[PDB]
Amino acid sequence: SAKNVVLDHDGNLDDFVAMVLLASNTEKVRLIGALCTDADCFVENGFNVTGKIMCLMHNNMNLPLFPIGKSAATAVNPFPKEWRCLAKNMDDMPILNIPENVELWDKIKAENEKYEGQQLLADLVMNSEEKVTICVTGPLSNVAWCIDKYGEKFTSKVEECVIMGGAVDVRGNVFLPSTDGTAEWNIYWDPASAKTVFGCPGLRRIMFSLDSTNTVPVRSPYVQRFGEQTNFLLSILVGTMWAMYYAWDALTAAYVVDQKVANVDPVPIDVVVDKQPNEGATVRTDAENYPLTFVARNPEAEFFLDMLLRSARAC
Amino acid sequence: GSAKNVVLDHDGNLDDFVAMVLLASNTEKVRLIGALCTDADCFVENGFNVTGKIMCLMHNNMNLPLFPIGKSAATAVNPFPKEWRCLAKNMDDMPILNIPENVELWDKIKAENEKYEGQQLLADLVMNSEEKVTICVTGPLSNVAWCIDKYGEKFTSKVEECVIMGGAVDVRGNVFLPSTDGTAEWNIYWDPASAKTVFGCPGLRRIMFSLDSTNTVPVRSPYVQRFGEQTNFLLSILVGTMWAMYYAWDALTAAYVVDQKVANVDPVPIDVVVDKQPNEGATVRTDAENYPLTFVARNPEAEFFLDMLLRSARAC
Ligand SMILES: [Ca+2]
Ligand SMILES: [Ca+2]
Repeated sequence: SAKNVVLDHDGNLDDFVAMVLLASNTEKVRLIGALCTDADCFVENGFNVTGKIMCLMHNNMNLPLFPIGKSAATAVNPFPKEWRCLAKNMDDMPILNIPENVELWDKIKAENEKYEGQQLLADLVMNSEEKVTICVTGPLSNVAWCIDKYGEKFTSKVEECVIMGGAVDVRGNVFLPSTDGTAEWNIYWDPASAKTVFGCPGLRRIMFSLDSTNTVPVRSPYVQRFGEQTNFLLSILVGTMWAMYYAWDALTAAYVVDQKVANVDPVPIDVVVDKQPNEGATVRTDAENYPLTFVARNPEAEFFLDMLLRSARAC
Repeated sequence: GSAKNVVLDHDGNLDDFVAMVLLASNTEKVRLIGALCTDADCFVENGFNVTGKIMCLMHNNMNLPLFPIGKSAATAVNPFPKEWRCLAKNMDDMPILNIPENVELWDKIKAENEKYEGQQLLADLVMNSEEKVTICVTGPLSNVAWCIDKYGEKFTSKVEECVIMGGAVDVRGNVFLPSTDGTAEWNIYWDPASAKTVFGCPGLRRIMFSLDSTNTVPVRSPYVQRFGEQTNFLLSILVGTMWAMYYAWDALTAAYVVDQKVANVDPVPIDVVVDKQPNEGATVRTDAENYPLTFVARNPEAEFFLDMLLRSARAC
């Protein structure tokens, strides 16, 4: 029996590949909602692309429709302008603008525009009958808001949080004049929210930090293999997105589909929030009784790559 | 009517490929006899590959004869922004251009094409054609200049006309760098000396699509989204994907080659600034006695062009 999942993303190409993985694997995942954050994307574009992908899938593989909410979360440290656009251009991609699918999105657009992402995440998790897995592929601002505002009443309903973020025993990817390169972008965007999430007791966390995502880079030959599947809408979609980096978010969602993707190691993780060169770094803390986070280790690359090619044949 | 011979001289960016689709899809009007790719607004290797992948996709899905494709040895005077040149690399990996049967065909004819020298190929195609040849230039003018320098009148006498995307005459240019004044356009700026040779060549008919005309036909989301109405056509998936990720510069230029109804033209004597000054690469009017005229496009038929492109993208 599939398990409930909510995708908490920030609308970049990798977030959409993660969405396709979650959505296409209906035997393992029941996608009950998604929210988009104005981090590594312009939220209005991320919102529309999420909607267009969902409708395309609903009309071609019977994927049940779900609510989509734009989060009000604001950045502590903004992503570079040169990223963010991507979702914008994807909104104009032909495969996401087939009339039957756009017509459906335009019909349900208005009601989805009434949702605010943070509240939607809280509600989906707290009103679900069974527990909910949250796949976070953007900053941790929304899960943090839910923890801060609902506490145990929210966390008790979470199966686990599978998070793309951080860098534990490897360097990060935030290279600015004022940083030391040890922090990763999703955490650096909002360190305090990340700290709240990683230090929260009673919350199970699976963390795909750069330690693991670095081992599965996006290479041209593999991407070109989607050309073997152009009769499938999702292969045209995924291939196009990766043809435009590592499989950061996709690996995270792959684990939600099947934990065989990677084994984990328990690590107590704190986040640096002071304005230091390593602001945003996820570090091992020595604090007594500090909650553990299960950090992904040695991901199964071949298994993941095959999973994505297969998932892209759902329709 | 009979189709006319055309050679596409391009530099591998997104609009160069839309231009390619327009030319290749209109077989009743255009006989595309060859193409060359320059290392300007693309890394030539990638531009060459994408040109081949598109040609093979079309040949395996419609009546369109294969043609030679060559890599130009032209070198930049002023290179394009690194960020813009990588698009051919991205296109090289797009799924619609990597269907096995099409990649297989490209792999089979690759050896013959990778041995051509682009500049000599342009000269040979033009000069050895029975009828005159129209050159559609959507990248810098380095290759036409090379041909004029090497063969002079033996080359120009065989050119029906050169339809060029480039320049800015009475409007601002688009080269905005700390060292420039903004009056130059990129294709000319990439190699000003070659452009000067071309625009000052006596005995060469030139049609110029400068920013003065291209600025009037911007690429807009609603229109680009219309390619979503035609996803059963490979070229619509292709064109829509490229315009989705600005004006139809190169595409307008190629559309005119398909049908001159796209625009009327004004005779203007065009010279080019070659000196290393803030306006390097600017295309300027010259009052020099006996200077040759260039026919500068005006008031392009936007709707006609937009419809032509949508229809052409249904060729396959
Ligand atoms: Ca992301
Ligand atoms: Ca060009």
